[PDB]
Parts: sequence; C-alpha cells; structure tokens
Amino acid sequence: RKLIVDSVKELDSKTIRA
Amino acid sequence: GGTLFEVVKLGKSAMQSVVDDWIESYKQDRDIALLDLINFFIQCSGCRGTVRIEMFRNMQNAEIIRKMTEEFDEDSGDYPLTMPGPQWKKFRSNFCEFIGVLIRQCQYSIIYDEYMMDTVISLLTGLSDSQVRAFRHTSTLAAMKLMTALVNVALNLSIHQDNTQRQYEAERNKANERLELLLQKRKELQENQDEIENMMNSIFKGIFVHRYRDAIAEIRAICIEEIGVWMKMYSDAFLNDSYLKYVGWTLHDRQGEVRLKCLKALQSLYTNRELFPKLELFTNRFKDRIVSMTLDKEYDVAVEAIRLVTLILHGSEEALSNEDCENVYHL
Repeated sequence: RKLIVDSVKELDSKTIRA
Repeated sequence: GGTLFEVVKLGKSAMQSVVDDWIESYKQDRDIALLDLINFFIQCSGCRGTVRIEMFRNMQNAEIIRKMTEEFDEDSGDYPLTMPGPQWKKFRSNFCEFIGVLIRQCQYSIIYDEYMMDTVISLLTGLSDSQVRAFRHTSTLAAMKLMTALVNVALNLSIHQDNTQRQYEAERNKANERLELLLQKRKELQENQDEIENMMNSIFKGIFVHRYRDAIAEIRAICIEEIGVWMKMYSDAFLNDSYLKYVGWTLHDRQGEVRLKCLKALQSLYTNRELFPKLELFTNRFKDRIVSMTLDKEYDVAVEAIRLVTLILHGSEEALSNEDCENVYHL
C-alpha cells in the first residue's frame, strides 16, 4: 500500500530536548 | 458539472466566483452544499472517494475518515500539496484563497448560523488527527488559513463595535427607539465576537498545539508560519508569551526550513519597535538560542538570525545615544 501513513503523528517529548 | 476540488485545481474562474456559487447552494440546501465542502477537503488531500449523503447524516468524522482511507484509490505516496510544478503551486494558492474568500463572504450572517463552521471545524480537526499524512497535511493548512480568515473577521468586529459605540453616544447626547436599537446591536456584535473567538480557540487548542510539533517538517512549518501571521496582524490579541512560546520552543527544530519559519515570524514582529515590550520576556528567554543561530549550518537560517539579532540590538537601551536625545530636546 503506497498511501503515506505515519504511525507516530507528533514529536515525542523525549526528543523535544533540543 | 465539475466537483468543487476540480474547479479550484483548474483555476479558470476567480475563487470568489466559486465561493459565491457555493454560498448560493448553501442557501438553497445547507446539507448538499456542506457535503460538497466536506468532499472538497477530502479530495484536495488526494482522496478519490466520495462521502455519501447517508454517511454525512449518520456517521461521525471518525468513521467517515476511516472509510475514505479505504476509498483513497491512490497509485503512489503523492498528494496534491506535495506535487511538483507550478501547476499545483497555483493550486495551493487557489486552495488557500478559496478558504479565505469563503469566510470573507460568509462573515456577516452564515458564519454565525451554528452549522457551517461547526461542520467545517469538526472535519478539519478529525482530518488533522488522522495518521494519513495527506489528510493531516491538507487539513492543517486549511485550518491555518481558516484561522487567519477568522482573525480578519474579529478585526472587523472590533472596528464595528467601536463605531456602534460611537453611534450610541451620539444618540444618547440628544431613551427612545434608536437608543434601544443601538444597544441591541452592541449586544449582538459582542455575541459575534464570543463566537468567533470560540471558533479560533477550537482551531488552536484542537489542531495547532498538536500539529506544531507534528512529525513532518512542512506541517510544523505551516503552523509556525501562520502563528507569526496572527501575531503580526492582531498583536493586541496574539502577541503574548502564551503564543510566542510555540515559536520559541520550535527554534531548536532539526530542520532548517522550520527554524527559518520561526526566525521570519519573529523578524516581522521585531521590525516594529512598538512591539518590543511585548517581546521583552521572549527576548530575554531565547536570547542565547537566537545569537547561536547566527552561525547556523543552514545559510538562510543564519542570514535571518543575523538580521534578527541586528534588530534586537538596535531596539535595546544600548542603542540609545546621549547626543541624539540632547539634540531632540534642545532649547
């Protein structure tokens, strides 16, 4: 299936540590 | 006859013609026009299915979107908002102009009928929650342009509120019939403001605060670019810390296209020294990040950061010269 589907939709808080 | 999506893509007639033609069908049959507008956002995302009138009357936005992913009928990952070429670039422009003109034409009656806006915002919110990037990308852009259009409606209301207040005082300086009429119109315009802000609140808390931290770079860039528009166009309502915090938190984005949207959103604010008091806490908090972006590995990001730091320095107390203030206040 070629329809783009994102499992996780948002940036998690464990990677907003930038 | 052509569908609402296919008319905007072709871009033959003016977007106002399409908007006015839709409004006429809304006054003839609200459900038929809303079903066309619902399918407009579905098909603008690349989906080729069609929401049946029976689904619109018996299903929630949750199940409807689940059915439309089944009927997407695609042949690749592409969807209109990621298609290359100037043709789909004019589509994106026409798609955004349609959303703005739609609310502009509806801003004096239809927008307040508790049916159209509730139907549109509920659909865009559900689409902004779908894992399908085509639905989530297309509706987020549509919600951002919808919010800007609603901000313009709120600015017109305030202008109208002040003039209705001026008319009330002019009549009071002479109760009678006109005095009662002007009071009810003031009460009416205040209720309009509470509805428009309720809609803007639904879009911000329901879509923005989730999509500004979306996993896809351009979805974050779409949100950051539009919140800078709101703060520039309605600074009395949107230029404060509770809104700036989203731009400041996004300054550390891994993608240069998103960091550039943050800096360009701040730049249009900092070019107005009358907004520096509203930005003082933000400046103190994100001072170190902004100066660090002056040597960003992305050239466009660094150039805009240098441009931004230059405005901050020019509007500070250090840029105030003694001999100039002595020059203005002499004799």
